[PDB]
Amino acid sequence: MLTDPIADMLTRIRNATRVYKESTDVPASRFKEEILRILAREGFIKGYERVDVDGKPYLRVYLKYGPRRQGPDPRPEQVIHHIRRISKPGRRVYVGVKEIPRVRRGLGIAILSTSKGVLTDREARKLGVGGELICEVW
Amino acid sequence: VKELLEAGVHFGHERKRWNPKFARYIYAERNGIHIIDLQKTMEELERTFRFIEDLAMRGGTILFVGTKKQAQDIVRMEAERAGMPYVNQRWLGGMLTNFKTISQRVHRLEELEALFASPEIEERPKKEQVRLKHELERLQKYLSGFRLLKRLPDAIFVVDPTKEAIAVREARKLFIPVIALADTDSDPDLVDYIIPGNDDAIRSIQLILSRAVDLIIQARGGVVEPSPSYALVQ
RNA sequence: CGGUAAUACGGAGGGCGCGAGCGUUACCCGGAUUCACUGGGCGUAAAGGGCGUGUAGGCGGCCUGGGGCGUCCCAUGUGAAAGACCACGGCUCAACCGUGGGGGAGCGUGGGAUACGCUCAGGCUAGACGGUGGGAGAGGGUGGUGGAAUUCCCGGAGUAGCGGUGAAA
RNA sequence: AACCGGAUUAGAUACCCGGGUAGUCCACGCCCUAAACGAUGCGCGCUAGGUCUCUGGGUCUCCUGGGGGCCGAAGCUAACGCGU
Repeated sequence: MLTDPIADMLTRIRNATRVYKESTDVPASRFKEEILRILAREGFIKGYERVDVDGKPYLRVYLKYGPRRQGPDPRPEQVIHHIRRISKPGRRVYVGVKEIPRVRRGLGIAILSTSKGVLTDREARKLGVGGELICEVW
Repeated sequence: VKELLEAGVHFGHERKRWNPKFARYIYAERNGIHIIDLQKTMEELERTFRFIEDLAMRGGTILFVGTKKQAQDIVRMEAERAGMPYVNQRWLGGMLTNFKTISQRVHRLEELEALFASPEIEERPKKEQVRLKHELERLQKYLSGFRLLKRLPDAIFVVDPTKEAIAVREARKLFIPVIALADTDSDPDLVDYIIPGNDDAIRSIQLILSRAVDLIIQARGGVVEPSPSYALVQ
């Protein structure tokens, strides 16, 4: 069936990037879309777009890396080095605005779902609202 | 004058002995074999030759390496048709890497050009005669194109990177950019400037190599004939 | 560590560390991410249940709408004093003391938000199940039947041994 | 298995030889253990390939399912290894 659609997505992304795929699908949900636009806006993915594959909605995610590196092993640096689910269906996680974590002296980000909607941590700090600590990236 | 020359018979080569990293540089799998897209061969060939120019004119050094049957002799030509060093017989471990120390063998080779024609030409305990003058053999055999290399090269040109992977790994360790004629065995990713072609067809090797040496001279004036290399073709 | 050259025992010289103390023993936290929530693991190191069926329990796909229980925000009440913390001060300093300030989860009250989780009401077909057609199989249960071989009984024929072991008995 | 003999051996409650009861076989009811081993719990998604093979389907040099094996990308592991 699938137990965590979001966590699965972060993974699909995680997995694709380490073999340096140019693209991945992930079956489509509006909540998935909302997370994607953050990655997109915050510079981790080139972007997503909707497609229908074998007749059903997916989101084609376009990944984004670094320049071919110098010595032995020229594999590019990852743009997404670390994407990680936090609030799993087993143990749901909620920070209030006072407890919103700052991922990696700011160089990171924490997608975080609120009643004002899906937000980065700074977005949500600024809007002054906590919620379900979704995951974190950097 | 390229275009159809390669399409002579020097497009596609190896079959289902591949490396899926090469999926890009392939057109189709006709009659069981892999057939490589030439449009893409050119796309790369320019960029690759354009590399050659920019460092040829700057007066660089390319180290040529070919050791397959089908290369070998065609390397000691075009390389020498360029004053550029070559490895032909067998890639010695640490040629780029232990260089200083492998060089000590050249330091000690040309001590024999000296005693070739010297007062030491028909004398000394004459069992030493042959052994010393058959020591130069091993020496002349392997370090033919290598004696010229007096400093680490600025590039290496390879004809089979999965055959010559030991050389390549040495390159990249030293950041020496890797240029290579390479087909569907080889892993592109560790070939910097790629000539996706045919590691085997003796024709192909020449069509490409000779023409690449041409730019090495064109970048210093005075190109000539179709060049002293048409093989024992039959 | 000690068995005749002991920087490890006992002593002396010297040196190190503390100092009106210095050691010892007991106990608590630490280091110990060595019960791991933060923060661990299970092929061979300790660690996958002998295998299933499915009870309670945990967990739940895509879309929409209602409710606002989880969750989040604002206000407000409570959070005694002492203590801890920051300042300034009073005993010649300090220990001790005084005055003032600052927070805070948690819970109550009123208001508000609805992305996620919950719930209610509809939808959908990618999960699951089913329909029709086709397939391989020492999967199980019951009855039945076949040839080879061993042992025994009966007959023919035939004679001094067979058997067994490293060799024998 | 046991036990009764014969050997072997310094001894030989053994290994070898000759016998031999329970048992192994069946019916019914118990027992519930094991190196009950892939020493690897179940399910689902994702992440190069090559090769051998069992069993389907298809346009039948190949493709496409479901099994059984080996080598091996990325990665993992203390290592050995594991690696659709």
